[PDB]
Amino acid sequence: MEKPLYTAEPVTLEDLQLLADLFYLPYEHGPKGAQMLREFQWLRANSSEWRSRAAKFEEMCGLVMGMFTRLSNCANRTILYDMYSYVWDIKSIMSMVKSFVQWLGCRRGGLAGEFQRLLP
Amino acid sequence: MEKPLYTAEPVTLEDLQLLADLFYLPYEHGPKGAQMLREFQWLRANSIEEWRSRAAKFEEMCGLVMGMFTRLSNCANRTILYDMYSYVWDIKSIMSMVKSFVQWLGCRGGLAGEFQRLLP
Amino acid sequence: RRFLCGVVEGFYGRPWVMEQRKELFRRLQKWELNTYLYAPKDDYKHRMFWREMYSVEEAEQLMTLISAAREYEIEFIYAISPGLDITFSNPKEVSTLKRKLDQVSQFGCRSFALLFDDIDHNMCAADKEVFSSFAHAQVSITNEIYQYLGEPETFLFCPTEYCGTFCYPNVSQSPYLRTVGEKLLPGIEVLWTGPKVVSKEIPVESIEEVSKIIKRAPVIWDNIHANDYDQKRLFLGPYKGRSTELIPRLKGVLTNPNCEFEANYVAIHTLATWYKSNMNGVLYSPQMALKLALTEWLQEFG
Amino acid sequence: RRFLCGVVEGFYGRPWVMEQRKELFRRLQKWELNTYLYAPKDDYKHRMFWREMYSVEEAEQLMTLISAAREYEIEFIYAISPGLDITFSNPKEVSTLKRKLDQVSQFGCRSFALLFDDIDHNMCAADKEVFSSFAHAQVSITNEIYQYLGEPETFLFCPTEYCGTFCYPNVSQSPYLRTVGEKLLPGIEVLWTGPKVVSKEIPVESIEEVSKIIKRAPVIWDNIHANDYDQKRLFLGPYKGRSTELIPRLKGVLTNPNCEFEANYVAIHTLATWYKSNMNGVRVLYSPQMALKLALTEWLQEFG
Ligand SMILES: CC/N=C1/N[C@@H]2[C@@H](O)[C@H](O)[C@@H](CO)O[C@@H]2S1
Ligand SMILES: CC/N=C1/N[C@@H]2[C@@H](O)[C@H](O)[C@@H](CO)O[C@@H]2S1
Repeated sequence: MEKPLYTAEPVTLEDLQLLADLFYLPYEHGPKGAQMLREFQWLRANSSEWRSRAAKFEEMCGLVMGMFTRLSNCANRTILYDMYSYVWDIKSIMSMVKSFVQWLGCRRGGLAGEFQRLLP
Repeated sequence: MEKPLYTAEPVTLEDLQLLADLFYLPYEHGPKGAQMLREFQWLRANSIEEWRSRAAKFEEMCGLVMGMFTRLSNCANRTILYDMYSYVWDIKSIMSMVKSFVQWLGCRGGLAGEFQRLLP
Repeated sequence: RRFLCGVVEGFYGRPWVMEQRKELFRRLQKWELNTYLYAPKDDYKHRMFWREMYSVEEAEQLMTLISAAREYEIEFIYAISPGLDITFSNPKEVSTLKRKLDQVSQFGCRSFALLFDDIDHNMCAADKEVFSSFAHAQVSITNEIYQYLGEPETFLFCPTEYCGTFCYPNVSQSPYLRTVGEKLLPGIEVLWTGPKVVSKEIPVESIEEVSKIIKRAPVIWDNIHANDYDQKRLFLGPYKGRSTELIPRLKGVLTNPNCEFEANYVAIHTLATWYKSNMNGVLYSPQMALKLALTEWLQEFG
Repeated sequence: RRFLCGVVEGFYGRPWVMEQRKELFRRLQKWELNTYLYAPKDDYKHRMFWREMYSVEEAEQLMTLISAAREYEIEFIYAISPGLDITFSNPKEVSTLKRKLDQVSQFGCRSFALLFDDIDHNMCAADKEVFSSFAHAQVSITNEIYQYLGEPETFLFCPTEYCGTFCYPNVSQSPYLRTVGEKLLPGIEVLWTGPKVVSKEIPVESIEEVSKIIKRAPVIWDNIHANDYDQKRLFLGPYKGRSTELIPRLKGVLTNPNCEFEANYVAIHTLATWYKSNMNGVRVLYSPQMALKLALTEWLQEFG
């Protein structure tokens, strides 16, 4: 009847597993992320299987966002704050990518970024 | 003759005026920032003798962005620098690559960077 | 005339440390500014777990902080955000909220704020019964706290529909805003972000439109230099897009700036130059204000 | 045998605090690692302003830190980068260095390093006349400081040509590395980062070629998880691309990890796992993917 008290789901091992695949190595992307990219590249290569993939891709985007959500609400705020900018910026680019994929079927970054874009 | 003692040059108001134009507002860049973004796009398109002076000026403009970080990184008060090191560090680097590009035109950012590179 | 001009630490992300806050006051005092609104979104004991009473070490810290605000001639406004899980009707909730603020009053705080921003617009079935609209519940508990706190000189209220692009159907005809305007006590001030969450411009007519329905001049919570929506961006530009012709039509301007405390020199200094330029109602140039700000800052590096 | 395995705090940017440092030792110990190389580029007293002595509190905190290293059986190595403005031939300089390291010795330190990395190859007139090459000048002062400190157990030297793609005109034909290889005392260990600065792979073949010309097996200063070059990237991947077949052919592996102290759990964990997987190997054993599930499991508990 009343408003349920604020509580947060803790950090799952699968969260960390995804995190590590997102921020993997300097010469290689983590399996999950490498994949997460291939899919967005493909759904941007067509605009009419596709609708079933985009549904499963948006699921993945949600996982990224949820990962941040749980990562933040954890007891140890030291770990979080130490790499907040990274997790936040991945969470954000996933929202704008999810939102762009939802739109595809249903029809920023600073000055430093604008300079990076205009390069091979 | 002996080896010159390490000396740090102080931050100038010119350094800070470049810094404020590089990281200006959420809805627009500082005049110096937009001016530099223009000059790179114009010099990219073209491949007269005017391109020599325009690429030479731009290489010097890029060099100030570099100098600015060196002098900011060298002042006694590290607190200010370190409180916004990430931001200043990036632009300095992107601007250093962009400096080499133009020199060569006369003869990065990770996974979130990769998805942000594919958005319209 | 009373005008609340200063800084609001009301962003998401790592909150500022006490020694930073103390320094903020020195800067605000130096620049003839007068207010500080304590609202860190990530302080557990402010938003998520608002019910929690302050610890003993925590209490000593706040007491010192409020003392610093007194010493530097800065009004310390303490904000609390219950909106997440509060049950408006249950008087045990309203009681716990009263107990919390009572503790804060013991630290030396005289100005308070009740925030109902960035919260689910849905009331629980229990509250749905007891109160007509969401605004009715919010106005009720606020007026109650205002009165219980002995009607402070400074009591701020943050509505859920805090900008134009959040008002259903629109600002002039929002049934939420009408409830606030009418039932919310004329003593209590109302926070506003302008036509948007990050307003590029704040047109005088937008403030005349909202004042009309809220039946008073709002206190601006400005997000011009706020950077907690893509931490990839830093904003060192000058306060710009707000007419000095707004100063007589507002009860204040509290700016929510960059999360990086050191980064806010130019944004606070320019806010000061803006307010100072026309306290009594082209007096201001962002480009000019910026140079002034930049010349002062240069001193901090040597 | 003797193998140096741990973290090198040698990055650019905001260095680590003492609280963070004491924690690194606690973790280093738990995972059976043994060394910490103190080398933050951005400490004024460490590189730029190397001449400067540590004040009462500066001295107090280093003393504390060095005592914590002892307490957790972690070998602390104090590195110093004079190479920027130093005059090699001037003995006032040599004495300033001697005097500086003496102060550190008085804090408890018995392990030292001399670094000549990320510095221009050209010597001044005084040094140019006296010393035949830049390598000669470094070898001279390093050897002098080695003996001055009383030929300690662990003494580390960092070349300017510290990685493959930095050796002129190549690795095996480098006069710099040759001078070092011949004239630098055998007791002194040499730092190497592999083929590139941030090596994708460190092949056994490359460690043979460099081990030849330096007449000793190097101590790797690994940059696999370092993120100073791109503060918009962070590395949570497992230690990968270094054969367990390297452990017998090296004096040690010190990891230069992410600037962001807390994000180095997987990096230092997988490194410990790597080393331990072929500790006593003389001259597969390590799955990075398996090292990672182990690291991530142990990390998960820290969040709670
Ligand atoms: C009075 C309105 N309250 C708001 N709270 C949030 C703040 O925590 C953010 O810092 C701000 C900038 O992103 O945006 C909204 S506006
Ligand atoms: C032993 C070699 N010394 C080096 N000094 C620099 C370090 O300061 C950097 O942190 C590292 C990563 O960017 O790369 C080079 S390698």
